[PDB]
Amino acid sequence: GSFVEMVDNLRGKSGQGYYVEMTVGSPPQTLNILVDTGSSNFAVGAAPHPFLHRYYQRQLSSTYRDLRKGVYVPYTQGKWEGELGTDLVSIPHGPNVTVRANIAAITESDKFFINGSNWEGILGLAYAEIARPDDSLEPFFDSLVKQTHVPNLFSLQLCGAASVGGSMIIGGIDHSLYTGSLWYTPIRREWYYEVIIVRVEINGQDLKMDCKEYNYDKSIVDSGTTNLRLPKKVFEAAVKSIKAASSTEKFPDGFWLGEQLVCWQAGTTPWNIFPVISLYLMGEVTNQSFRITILPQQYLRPVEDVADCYKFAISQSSTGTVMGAVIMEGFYVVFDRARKRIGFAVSACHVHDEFRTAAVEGPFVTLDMEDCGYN
Ligand SMILES: CC#C[C@@]1(c2cc(NC(=O)c3ccc(C#N)cn3)ccc2F)CCOC(N)=N1
Repeated sequence: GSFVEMVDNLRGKSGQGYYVEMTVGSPPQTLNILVDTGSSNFAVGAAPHPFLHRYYQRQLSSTYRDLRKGVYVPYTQGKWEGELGTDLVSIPHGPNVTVRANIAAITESDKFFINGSNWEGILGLAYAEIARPDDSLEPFFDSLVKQTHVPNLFSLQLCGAASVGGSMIIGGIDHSLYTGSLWYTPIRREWYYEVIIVRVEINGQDLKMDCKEYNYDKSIVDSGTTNLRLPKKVFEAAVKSIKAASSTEKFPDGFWLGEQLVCWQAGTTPWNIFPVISLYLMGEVTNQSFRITILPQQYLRPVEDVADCYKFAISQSSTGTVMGAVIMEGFYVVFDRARKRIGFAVSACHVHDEFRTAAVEGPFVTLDMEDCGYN
């Protein structure tokens, strides 16, 4: 109910993600680690990459154990490769416990770390299924729950903007971080945090799409992604409707594609011309759904580094819907692993104005929600 030690344990810069402090090895080596619900490895920088403030030094730890196994993780942009081991892991502003966890010691990477950022590793909070190299590599949170009496649950309050903050409550919920009620959507399958979107509204106007399109080929909740990413077909329909609703002002085609910024004189941004975005999610009960609603304050991201400018952070995807920071910053989100469900509630810290607020509302009646999931 109240975990005062863990409130405000997240830091970050706008655009660079949310990180928590962790210690690895004996004696403890302090590192800043990206909180990532879209991956399942605990992967830390372990060599002196010039971009990194700090890195894991295995030679300094008496509790380090080599698994004698390498891992190689490519993607379209670049890669990371590491050496698998285990060591003792602790979270200073988390539960008072010490865990033997898997660590991928990153020894070479490309386009992985961010130049100028204050984190040097990633905490993959998703499930074993998508761990590299395979599901035999037990994820951190699985190790934490197996080795301690920490409840099988964590919650995230990501507070948007140059210095963002928030809370990762590990093993529970802090009721001060949200208003109103939590509403829960089932975790469809334990790999990513997969969920089912059953309906999409732009300013109350239904997009009227076959709800299967909203989840093609999956919908996930991902704190390790900035944007609200929408399947191509859905993105297309959504921007068409956002354009119509905001047609009072015109903007270049590049703005809606994230290829270009738009700027207003300081303090004059016309939030009111931009529509709210509502996602209905599958509820706990047969034929029952609920709705989450975000403002332009979530999807128009301030860009400080130019030479009041904003980027459109709803973008097209071929990996399905990703509910990134654009969604999560509106809400306190409860990753209730024990009950295979994810809870949403209005965040006590979300950015809004005097006219509109982020919202979690229900119940609604939605039929054939099971047909919305992709096979
Ligand atoms: C292993 C791993 C991983 C990644 C991954 C994520 C990131 N995140 C970020 O830089 C980031 C995160 C949040 C916000 C925000 N707000 C801004 N920036 C960087 C490198 C990665 F390889 C792969 C792509 O997707 C996810 N989920 N995890």
